[PDB]
Amino acid sequence: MSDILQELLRVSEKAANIARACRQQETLFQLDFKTLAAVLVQEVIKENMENKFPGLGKKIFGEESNELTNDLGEKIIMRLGPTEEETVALLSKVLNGNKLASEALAKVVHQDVFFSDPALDSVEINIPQDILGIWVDPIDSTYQYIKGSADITPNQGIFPSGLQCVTVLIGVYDIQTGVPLMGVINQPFVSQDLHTRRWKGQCYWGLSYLGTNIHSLLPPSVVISTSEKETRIFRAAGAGYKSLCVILGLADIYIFSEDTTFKWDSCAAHAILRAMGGGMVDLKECLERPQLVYHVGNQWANKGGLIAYRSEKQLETFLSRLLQH
Ligand SMILES: [Ca+2]
Repeated sequence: MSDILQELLRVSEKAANIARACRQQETLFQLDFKTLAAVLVQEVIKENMENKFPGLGKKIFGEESNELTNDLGEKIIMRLGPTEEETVALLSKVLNGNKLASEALAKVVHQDVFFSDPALDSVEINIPQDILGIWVDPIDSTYQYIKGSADITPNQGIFPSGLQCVTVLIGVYDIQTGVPLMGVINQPFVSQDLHTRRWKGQCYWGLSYLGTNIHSLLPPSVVISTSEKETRIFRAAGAGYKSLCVILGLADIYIFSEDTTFKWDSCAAHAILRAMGGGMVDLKECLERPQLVYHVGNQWANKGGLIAYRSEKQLETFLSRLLQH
């Protein structure tokens, strides 16, 4: 519901703060660190949501595990808190006693965010907690996150690479039907002040529940986004980011032809697209003549690719203009 969604927004901003901290703090910027940061972000989301809505933590699924393997081969279960000191102890057990980085990470983890949307605050929508499942993609496009290019110029507003392609994705779906219900996308690196080097981000949200469709305020023949490895048309890194390009209208269609996207790549974006009248369809099923669902597996890959669209009319146009070859 709207309350769950507001909490999801706040903790998406917390995840954005962690992702920014690991790149703007010298000690963390020195530092498998991508896997640690991803597992950390996902566990932060899960624990915050379970603490605010008890019983929800068991329904939060994600790309990452909650176990890590340190340098010695010990498998460490990632449980944080309740105090900052225990988180420091856990992290130092993962980081070979690196006390500076452990303390910095635990500082960003336990720091709390008060980041609200006044549009969402007036909305009073209630959804039974028992029907909700959650797919988290804690840091999408980890390659662009590690590369760290701050200086890329967009083509027609579409960044082909750069920190702008990194998203945090939180998607809520109906457990019984598989339909996506709510979505949060957090872009942690949208604009960088050249003089202070500090990054500002942007959040986007959407909700489609029993015929009610709301979404965040959007800023003001066919354009198509595809991935880098994919084998008018623009290349862009990031699954969440290309979906966002469709959401914002910078591209009308996003196609992915391989089987290497997953429910956590696409759930949140699908929910926002649904709240605007669009969706995501199975590509292969379209090409032999069907929305994506998120309760049943295969294992959690979107087999047969996907098409993401904001307008059904543009989808029909593109669909049968190409199946004519
Ligand atoms: Ca991913």
